[PDB]
Amino acid sequence: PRAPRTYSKTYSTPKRPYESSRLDAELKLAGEFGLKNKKEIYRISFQLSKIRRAARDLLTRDEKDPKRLFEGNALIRRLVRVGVLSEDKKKLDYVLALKVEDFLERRLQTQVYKLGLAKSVHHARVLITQR
Amino acid sequence: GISRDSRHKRSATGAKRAQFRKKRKFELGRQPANTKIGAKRIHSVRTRGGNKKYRALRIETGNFSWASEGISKKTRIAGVVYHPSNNELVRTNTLTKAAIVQIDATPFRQWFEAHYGQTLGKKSKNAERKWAARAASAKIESSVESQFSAGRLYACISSRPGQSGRCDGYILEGEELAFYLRRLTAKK
Amino acid sequence: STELTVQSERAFQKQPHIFNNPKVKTSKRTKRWYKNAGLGFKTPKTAIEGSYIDKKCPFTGLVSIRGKILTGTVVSTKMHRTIVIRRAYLHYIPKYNRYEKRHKNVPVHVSPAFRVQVGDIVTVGQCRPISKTVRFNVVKVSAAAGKANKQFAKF
Amino acid sequence: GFPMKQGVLLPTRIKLLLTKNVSCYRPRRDGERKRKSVRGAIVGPDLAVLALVIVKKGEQELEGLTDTTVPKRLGPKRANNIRKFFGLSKEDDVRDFVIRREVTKGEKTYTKAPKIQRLVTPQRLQRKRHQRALKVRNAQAQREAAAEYAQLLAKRLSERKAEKAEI
Amino acid sequence: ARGPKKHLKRLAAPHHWLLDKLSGCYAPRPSAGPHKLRESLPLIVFLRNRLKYALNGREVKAILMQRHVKVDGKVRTDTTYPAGFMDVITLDATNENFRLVYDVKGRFAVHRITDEEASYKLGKVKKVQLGKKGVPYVVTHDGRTIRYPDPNIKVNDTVKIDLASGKITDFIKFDAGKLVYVTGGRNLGRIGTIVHKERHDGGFDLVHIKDSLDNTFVTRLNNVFVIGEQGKPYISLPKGKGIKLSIAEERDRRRAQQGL
RNA sequence: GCCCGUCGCUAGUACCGAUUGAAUGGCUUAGUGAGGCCUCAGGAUCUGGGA
RNA sequence: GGACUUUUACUUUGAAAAAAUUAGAGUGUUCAAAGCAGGCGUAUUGCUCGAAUAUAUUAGCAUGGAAUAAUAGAAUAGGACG
RNA sequence: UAUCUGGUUGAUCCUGCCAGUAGUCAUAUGCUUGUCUCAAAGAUUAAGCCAUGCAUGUCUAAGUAUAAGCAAUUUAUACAGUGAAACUGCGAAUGGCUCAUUAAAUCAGUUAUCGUUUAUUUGAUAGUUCCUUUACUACAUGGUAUAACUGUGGUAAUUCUAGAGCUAAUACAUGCUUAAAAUCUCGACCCUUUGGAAGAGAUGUAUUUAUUAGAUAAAAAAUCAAUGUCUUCGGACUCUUUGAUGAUUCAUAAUAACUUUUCGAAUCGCAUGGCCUUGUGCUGGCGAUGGUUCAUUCAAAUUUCUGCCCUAUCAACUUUCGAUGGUAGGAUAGUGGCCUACCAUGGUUUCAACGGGUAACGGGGAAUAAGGGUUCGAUUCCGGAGAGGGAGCCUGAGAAACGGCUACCA
Ligand SMILES: [Mg+2]
Ligand SMILES: [Mg+2]
Ligand SMILES: [Mg+2]
Ligand SMILES: [Mg+2]
Ligand SMILES: [Mg+2]
Ligand SMILES: [Mg+2]
Ligand SMILES: [Mg+2]
Ligand SMILES: [Mg+2]
Ligand SMILES: [Mg+2]
Ligand SMILES: [Mg+2]
Ligand SMILES: [Mg+2]
Ligand SMILES: [Mg+2]
Ligand SMILES: [Mg+2]
Ligand SMILES: [Mg+2]
Ligand SMILES: [Mg+2]
Ligand SMILES: [Mg+2]
Ligand SMILES: [Mg+2]
Ligand SMILES: [Mg+2]
Ligand SMILES: [Mg+2]
Ligand SMILES: [Mg+2]
Ligand SMILES: [Mg+2]
Ligand SMILES: [Mg+2]
Ligand SMILES: [Mg+2]
Ligand SMILES: [Mg+2]
Ligand SMILES: [Mg+2]
Ligand SMILES: [Mg+2]
Ligand SMILES: [Mg+2]
Ligand SMILES: [Mg+2]
Ligand SMILES: [Mg+2]
Ligand SMILES: [Mg+2]
Ligand SMILES: [Mg+2]
Ligand SMILES: [Mg+2]
Ligand SMILES: [Mg+2]
Ligand SMILES: [Mg+2]
Ligand SMILES: [Mg+2]
Ligand SMILES: [Mg+2]
Repeated sequence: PRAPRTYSKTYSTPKRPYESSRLDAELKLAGEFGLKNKKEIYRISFQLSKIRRAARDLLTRDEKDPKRLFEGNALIRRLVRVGVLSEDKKKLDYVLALKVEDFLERRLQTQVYKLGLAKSVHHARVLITQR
Repeated sequence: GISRDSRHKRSATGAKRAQFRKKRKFELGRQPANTKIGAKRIHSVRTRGGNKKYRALRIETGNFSWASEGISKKTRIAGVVYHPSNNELVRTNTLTKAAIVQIDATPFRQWFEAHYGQTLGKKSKNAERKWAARAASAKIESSVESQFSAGRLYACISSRPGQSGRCDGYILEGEELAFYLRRLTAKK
Repeated sequence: STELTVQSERAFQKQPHIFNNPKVKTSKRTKRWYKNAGLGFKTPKTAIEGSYIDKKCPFTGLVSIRGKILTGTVVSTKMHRTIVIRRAYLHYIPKYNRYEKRHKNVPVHVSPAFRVQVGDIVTVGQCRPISKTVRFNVVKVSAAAGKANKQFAKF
Repeated sequence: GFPMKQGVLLPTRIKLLLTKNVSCYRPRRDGERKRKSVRGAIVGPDLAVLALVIVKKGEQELEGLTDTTVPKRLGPKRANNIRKFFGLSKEDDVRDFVIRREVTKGEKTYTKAPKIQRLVTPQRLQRKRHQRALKVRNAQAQREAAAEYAQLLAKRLSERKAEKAEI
Repeated sequence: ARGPKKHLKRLAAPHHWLLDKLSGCYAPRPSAGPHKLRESLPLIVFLRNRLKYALNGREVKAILMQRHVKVDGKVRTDTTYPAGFMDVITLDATNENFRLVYDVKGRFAVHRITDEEASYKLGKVKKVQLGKKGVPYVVTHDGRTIRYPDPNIKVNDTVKIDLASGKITDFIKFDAGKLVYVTGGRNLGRIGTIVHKERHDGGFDLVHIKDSLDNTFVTRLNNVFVIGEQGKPYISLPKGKGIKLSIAEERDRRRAQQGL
């Protein structure tokens, strides 16, 4: 009788299961940003996929439609916030661009590597996971 | 119990309908009072939500009014003589709404001869005054005046005895008296 | 439907509580009651002129009209004092993104204030349940007779 | 063990539907009737006991019967019932005649009398007085509120005859 | 379902209460009273969820059984008493008066009001009839029977009331151009004058509304509560005066007030 | 080269079939008909016609 | 207030509307799924932003349009206005 | 978030399916398993069966205390604290569980009650009770009969109870009361009129019946039968009052009666004050419980428009023993073939009636991501239905109730 506890899942798994290419392209990413799954890359491209979908859907309404200005502007300010989207390309046909790497680059595991503090991406992974 | 639901009972297309739910009590019916003439006997019945209907099983008086004379009296009810729903009501002298009864007259007589000072059929001061006042207003009506001779007046029960324990009516008059008289003889 | 007699029943027919004092010699015999159903519907003169009885007349009886006002086409008049209209209408199946012809018949009471024949478009009004099926009452004829008299003999 | 039930007649057992206010049955719930076995009202050899009531004494005392008396438990408590267990007139002040029952508390002999009921008192008179007074005061109230309207109405008509001679 | 329902699961609860999903499974079913179930703010909700005064529900009973809180003047104990639009909640301790009156989002706001104004309410007369002894009477949206009103007083008009005593001390008719509060629909809490009414004989009269921002909108009549003249409201309003800003207009206000 | 049918072996499915074959479920005629409710009587007892 | 109105389809806008769900704004639950919180200070007797928005169509209601597609009309004139 | 690959041939292009592939709040099972948070879970099969324990009881200053109960003290010789038992009151009709039945049924959205019932909460609401009306009615307050208890008992056995003796009320059952006034009926007398008059009865509300009023579509006149207010005695009538609705025989009120007569406080807690003619007179504070009627609020019941899966190897269906409509009635809370009586012959259907199937509760929704679709919803919210199967009923505001009863079947 208690209200429902809500949940969603947060990843999506490749259509074709043995594309040699996506595989390499995947491994390398985990290799550079110090990831452990293929899921850590699945999650992000899922994240990326819906964001684009919103974008896509917004550009179909004509310019300066309220929802477009509300939700569009919203989506951009929120992206720039965490450092994915360039200050200049800031009008959402580049939120339409936006590869996975841009998202990857902003993890506290990478930040904690990029200004030294760890030296090697994994050392960062460990220090973080170690308080 | 008796049940007034429509969920028995074929559809307009004449289809047959599954039994859906058991009988609820709020769609209940009860049995007829089938009220007769005789020394008074009424039973209350507890209806929905507190509340009472009085089921009259036996009624011998009723308060009947002579509409054109603007009065009512309480008379004995002589009997049932015509019923449009079912002849068996007449035969068994059953009182229901719309039944045609005969009553007593002699309270309506004791009023009329006292009020018009005139006597139906065939010396005070204020009275004489009052009777003189009332005239061109005393001319009764043939078919109704001719009723007092037998001492019995035709009246239509207007109440619902099995509902309220009252058996109440109105003396028959004018065009409506014609109808039922024509029936009472064109059958005799 | 009625037609004729008026006193054709076992019970004497009358309008409830519409007394006529036999003592007062009058010209109209029976005092008659009537009203207008409202909502702008004229009460036809045949209701005020007539002497028919009907306790299910919306102008001379004890019903009220409140709720759906619908119109339909008359398709049966074999019942005495009540009819059946057909209300046709189109129904939108999506998926195929078009419509199909549907209908329903609707049984409705019909005061002898109106003379209805089959084919007449009629406007009916919502009723307290009047009978087992009937929940509507004819309330204007938006028709006439469908040009029958312009179907006659020969030159 | 099954009890007799007055008036069944029969010298056998049967099973009746018993209701409230009926003998050999204590209903557990409102409007509850339980069907129960009952013994007839005619004495048979199958009886374990016979309940008996003396109505005329004989020519000798029965040991623990005639010879001994056991006192009534409770005394009168409703005002008038005290009045009539001493035959007293509405004059003799029941307050004295209410029964008194001693009882000792180790070394305290204590006393406790009923709470006499339906006794007329200063208090109940103050409440019968207030009733009547209030009925009227309201009645007066209503009238004063009534005509105070009638006016509002009358000097509206005395404005619709200043609106009809104006225009 | 054999008798009157006595419980109220959450989720089934009216949303303008702002009750939260978890932390339970039931919401305090509003008592029987002077306001419809789905348009009330039970004491338990206002004394705890709005005013943050009590923590437990248990404390709300304990706060209340001090004859502390009192609605429209009478004292009121019912934990789940149905309080509603135009009423006057009052705390003698903490010398505090409140009117119940709507937000713009659609909710009952917290609304401090003066002692002076705390002594009189407004009621939409919802019907007027003849009673026994030919005594006419009006009844108002908060279940108030008031005998002997003005003849001029007809239905949909609004009424000022002594609370302290029983009576009507002024009234306001329903005319084109009259300050109007909106109690229902997606236009609940908005306020604006009245352009005109659409008749529609036998089925929902309509009411066109124009606010002090030159925006126009309709709500079914019944949903309209007249409350004064353009300018003069016969009661103190809440901030924002029921004018409804677009999500954008608000986003810009909300982050205009941004520089600490 | 391909390939058709009868006839023969193993295994499986479904059909037909004496048994007026069998089983479960839903309605249902006719006959019998509990029990509460209503109703005509009844009067164990227990009082002022009633219970 | 009276006296009377040929029928429809379509389409626009709007009312009347349950919440959770979905889409989606706001808020850094340490992240996230979530949650509807929270955020400022004189952190010793308080200040404060919130708890949006959308979709909710078939039907019924309400309003704009009068293309497209039906319907009805005056020919034995029992036509229309006065 | 618009993708295809493998398999027929010697090779080729097709058609076309099998296979692969990915998801699933989609179940099971195998193997493996460390941390945080979150948290479904005897639906599917058998709405099969159930050992045992628990799931419904409840007291304020404020209905009832002689516990032969506890307590002492603090005025309390009627009662006074506290309080088992028990009476009384209210609740047990909510909740929770399940998805068997159910296909125009439920259910949704949308309607209707001018077609009804409604504990309670909230707001209004009651001077009328008796009697042929001076030797007079308990109202300073009228009746008993009951539990608990006491004591005698019965049965292997139960939330079994019998006989005897007590005693309470907001249980039961009775039964008084109050202003002024007007208007109606009757009318002893007197006197002739143009006619008037003491003074007598009746008039709370509710019930049942009949008769009225409840105007309004813009304005005027004569006459009959009655008969109202003021005479400058031919006459005049002059101001003359009216609620709501789209709509009514609505709200309301009036007349004549009716009733095994509805309600109109025989109740309780705190405080104790005024007021003289010192009657323990007569007054009087705060607020509880009640109480009719109306409203409101929580409801309920019926109900309008449209909308359901597969099926013609279901084409005609419906009235026996109501099928469709009319009149009357009876029954209901109330409409209504809901039932009866009389009468008629209707009602539905290829725009799919009627019948069959559903491994069918309906919705909110769920899964699958170009779109269009496809499939799923026993199951956290709403509605409905059920309590082993049927039926029947008591109590009550509300049950056709099942942790109520009665009967049959298992
Ligand atoms: Mg016929
Ligand atoms: Mg007492
Ligand atoms: Mg339930
Ligand atoms: Mg509550
Ligand atoms: Mg309406
Ligand atoms: Mg055999
Ligand atoms: Mg009978
Ligand atoms: Mg729309
Ligand atoms: Mg929302
Ligand atoms: Mg091959
Ligand atoms: Mg090959
Ligand atoms: Mg080769
Ligand atoms: Mg496959
Ligand atoms: Mg389950
Ligand atoms: Mg099961
Ligand atoms: Mg004691
Ligand atoms: Mg007795
Ligand atoms: Mg009582
Ligand atoms: Mg007139
Ligand atoms: Mg009027
Ligand atoms: Mg009436
Ligand atoms: Mg004193
Ligand atoms: Mg078949
Ligand atoms: Mg009939
Ligand atoms: Mg036939
Ligand atoms: Mg077909
Ligand atoms: Mg099923
Ligand atoms: Mg479901
Ligand atoms: Mg389905
Ligand atoms: Mg199942
Ligand atoms: Mg049930
Ligand atoms: Mg079972
Ligand atoms: Mg059976
Ligand atoms: Mg049952
Ligand atoms: Mg159980
Ligand atoms: Mg139960």
